[PDB]
Amino acid sequence: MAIWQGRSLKKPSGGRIVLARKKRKRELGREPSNTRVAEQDKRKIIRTYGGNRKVRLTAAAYANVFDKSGKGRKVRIIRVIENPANRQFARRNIITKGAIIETEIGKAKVTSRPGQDGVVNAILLEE
Amino acid sequence: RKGPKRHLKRLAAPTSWYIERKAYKWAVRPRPGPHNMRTSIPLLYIVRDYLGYAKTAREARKILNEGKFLVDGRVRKDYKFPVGIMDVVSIPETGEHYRVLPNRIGKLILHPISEDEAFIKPLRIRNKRMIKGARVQLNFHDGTNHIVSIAEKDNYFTSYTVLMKVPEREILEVLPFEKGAYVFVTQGKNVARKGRIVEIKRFPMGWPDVVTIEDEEGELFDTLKEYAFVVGTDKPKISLP
Amino acid sequence: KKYETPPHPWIKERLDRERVLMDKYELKNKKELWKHETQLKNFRRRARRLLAARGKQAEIEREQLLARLKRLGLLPEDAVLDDVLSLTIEDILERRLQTIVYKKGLARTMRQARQLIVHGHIEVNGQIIRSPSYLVLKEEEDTITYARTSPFANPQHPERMMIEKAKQGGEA
RNA sequence: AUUCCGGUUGAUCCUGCCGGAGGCCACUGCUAUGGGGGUCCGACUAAGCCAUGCGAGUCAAGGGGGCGUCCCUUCUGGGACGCCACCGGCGGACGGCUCAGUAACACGUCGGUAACCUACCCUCGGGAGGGGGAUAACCCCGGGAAACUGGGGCUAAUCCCCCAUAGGCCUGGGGUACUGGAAGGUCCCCAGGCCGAAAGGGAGCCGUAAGGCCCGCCCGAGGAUGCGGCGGCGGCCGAUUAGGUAGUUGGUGGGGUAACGGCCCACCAAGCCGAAGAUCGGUACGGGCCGUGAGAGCGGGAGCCCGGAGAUGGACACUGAGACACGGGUCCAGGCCCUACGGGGCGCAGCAGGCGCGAAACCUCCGCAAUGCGGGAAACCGCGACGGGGGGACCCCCAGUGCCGUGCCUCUGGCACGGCUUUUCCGGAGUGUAAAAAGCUCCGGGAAUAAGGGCUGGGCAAGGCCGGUGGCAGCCGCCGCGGUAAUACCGGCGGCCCGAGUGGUGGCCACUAUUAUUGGGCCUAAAGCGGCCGUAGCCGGGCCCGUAAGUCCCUGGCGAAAUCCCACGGCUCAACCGUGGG
RNA sequence: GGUCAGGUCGAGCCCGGGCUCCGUGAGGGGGGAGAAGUCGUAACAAGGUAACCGUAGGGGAACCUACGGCUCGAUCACCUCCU
Repeated sequence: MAIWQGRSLKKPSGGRIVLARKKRKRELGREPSNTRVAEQDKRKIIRTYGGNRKVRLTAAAYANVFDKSGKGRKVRIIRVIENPANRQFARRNIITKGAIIETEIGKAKVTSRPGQDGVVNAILLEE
Repeated sequence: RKGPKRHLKRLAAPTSWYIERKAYKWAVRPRPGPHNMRTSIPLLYIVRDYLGYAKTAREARKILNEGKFLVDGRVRKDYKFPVGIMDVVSIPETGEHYRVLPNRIGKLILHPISEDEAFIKPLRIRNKRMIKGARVQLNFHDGTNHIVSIAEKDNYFTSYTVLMKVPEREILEVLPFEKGAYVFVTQGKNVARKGRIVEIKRFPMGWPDVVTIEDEEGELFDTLKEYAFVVGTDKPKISLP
Repeated sequence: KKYETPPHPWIKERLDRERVLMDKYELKNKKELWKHETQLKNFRRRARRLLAARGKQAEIEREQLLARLKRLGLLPEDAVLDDVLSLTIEDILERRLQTIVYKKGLARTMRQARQLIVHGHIEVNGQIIRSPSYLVLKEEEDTITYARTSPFANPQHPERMMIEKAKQGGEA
């Protein structure tokens, strides 16, 4: 999925740390899923290993878009313009915690992780 | 190990339960509960060994189930259970009451005190923190908890004496520790002693916090605030080696 | 182990020692002597160590060692750690079962009790001791009688005659 | 508990190697280990693979039945046990085994996650209202030699779900109150969004049903327990390995995880590391301890306890607080076995036992009884985990193999002969079995009745002769010994040692100041660099002054149990184990 | 559960290079042993040629000569020490 950990790469001296053992399930990471811009939200309910239930997004449509006292709305988004983590993601319409978008009525800046939070919230820009 | 140990070994059984450690190869491991496994005294050891009322674990399990002990006001039935330190263990069927106390030796002793004191259990609370409805709740290292206040500053930070009425699980008669109050010392290497606190002053920052005390003899000891346990103005009596 | 075998084991000087004591204390093996030598040696090692160190080692321990020597009878009444150092490996041969039953004179010689003790006729405390290497306290001297007896349940047995001929006591 | 001897020579002194004498640990020969107690046994082999038995289940008091039987009754009818399949719940990640790899934040100790989760369990608070629904069993039926598999009508539960009651989580803004060493976690209001709690119980007892004792579920908080994570210090050898590095060092944003993190990713920079030994090759589970030694030191990681690692080799996910899972699955590699040849099944470096290997190591035993544990109200079930016996030159300890008279020899003794008691051994009794065994021990009958092996020139002067043979055959650890009156050969006899052992080989430690810190040297014994220079490093006159880092003192946190000493006690005794002290 | 597009985890097989160890091959070099064979007489006295040494060339071999050093050097080796 994504084999970790991950303390068995190279030593900072140009050396090789070998720690002979095979991974644990708890320690191992998953493959990324991508949160897509859509008219709807596509959601599924999973339970992560630890015994905590986490809401998965896989497509998204909200940005819940906060004022200066933080009064939200239910409003729909359109295309991601400006994605400052990777500029490639703006194009393919993938939300991030640093994302900046277009929303119907103003621009805003995403401030939420859509992976595990299960909701994407955002606070209006003046831009 | 990838899982809670369900078996304890006899050679892994300490000297603080004052047990023969070459007896078999398997020692009674309590199921997780109030207290640590090596800092507890098993219900098996108390019926079987201590009093001779069992000569097999089947005798002692049957005896506990029918009833010969209640711990903290409530029923027990299997011999697996970690009995804490500063607890109240009861024989209703003999009318004996004991305190679970350290020696200078650091072995758990049941120290007899009168029927009267069985009612009392002194708590010195483990932390104090908010829960919902803006009420603070009381905690312990044997998990013994109470809820409901109005929040605020209240009796102390965390160094309390409470009188606890054990069938009711109620708190009564709250009381601070002072610089003229009593502490019994129940962790560290200075255990079994009971005296009058000289002052509660400490090293003001970092992880170490000293508290100091004098006694009846008047020896000067220093122990952590966590290993200071406030009896009250004396509620239980001292432990003897 | 209770076997002591010295750095040079077929030296002239050791060998002479050994040969002479064999009905002077009773041997039938060297080992029996080696047990006694090991008990004394350990006691003198410990006594030496405590005396070497300052007073800051805890005196309780020196008190417990000295106590044991009062009962056993090596330091009979003495109470001195230096006094332990001076001890011979000839003061622990004299506290043998075979040389303390012959002392009282219940055993004709030390040699005699090599079938009394087997056959179970010499009791100390409440019990038949079977061991020549058993070491006897001053307490333990006050109860030396007999049990499970057959030659002392029959005076009419000639065994009774060989052991007691006008009553041969002391040690030789 | 601190020891030396032979051997360089014609003799001598120094230097120096070798050999031997001591402790310990394998293995090997003879004999023996009677008897009894405790430890132990593929432990330096192929971390080779297996026939066959076995290590994993359990609740009918959750649950409506099918079958046998019981109480009944001999009906209606309700009460039980066994056996049987399906969902529930819990164990199966543990317990047990091994230590290949790994020289590292593996492990130990102190720190520390306010970055993170934690069900069963335990505590305190509160909740379980209503609606919806199934599939085995039963009934019927097809195939495969098998493994194994089925299609359907009916149907129970703590069955499986939804909604509400809320809670949880995210995010923006205001503010207080709890906890802290601080950072700042926990409180509350508000807006917008999502997810959207829960389940009950038979014959009894308590309550009205729920509920509770009992078993389990939900939410909030805590505890305990397990997992992951970070730091200080300690953490092998070869320099015929000296320069190493491209997620590589950092910054910034982000993903993903239970979660910190170049863990992963995009971008941006060119840093990071090294002679106080980097990097590379090689070897090795680490620790408590243990072996040895007066110590200093050396040597070691084995039973056993602690933590990690593995389970034919490798890769892979799911269910669960917890597995990427030691007797589970998927798949690839190798190999095995069954086969209507279509197609199946596995993993004793788990336990008995087998076979291969080699210098070497066990009964296809007995029991679930006791110990621990899971489930069960309990009764009780499950357990080659476990308790024990069997066998075993595996170690240790204890004890017996006589004693007296006694003529006469070697009188710390021996033998003849006489007398006596008498371990085994027989019959009987307890033990104990938790039903065997281990048979000892005790009582009655009752015998001096299990003792061997090595050495004898010097080292061990501890122990001496004959005959044969004659530098031969042989002996030998070393120095040697035999070329014809041989203490040394071989046989015999005698004596000396030690004793259920003795002796041999291999290894390790002492002896060895032959590793020098204690405690070694360099004219000639082995050893001064052809000489200087000055770097790193090491080392610094007198006087004062600041700091108190080094350095000394005191208190307090702590360095698990076991191993070790001392003391006392128990087992005839002791080894040993308990307990206390150190 | 079907089939397929895109992405990740990802053995097994194959190919080439690097590193490290083991077995082994005509033939060839020296070493430790052997008893007897063969040549010379070098070294040890000054061994009848005092010896060593660094360097260079040559010799069947022990070796020899040249140069400079050295005496751990022969000798009553007598400017001198030594006599």
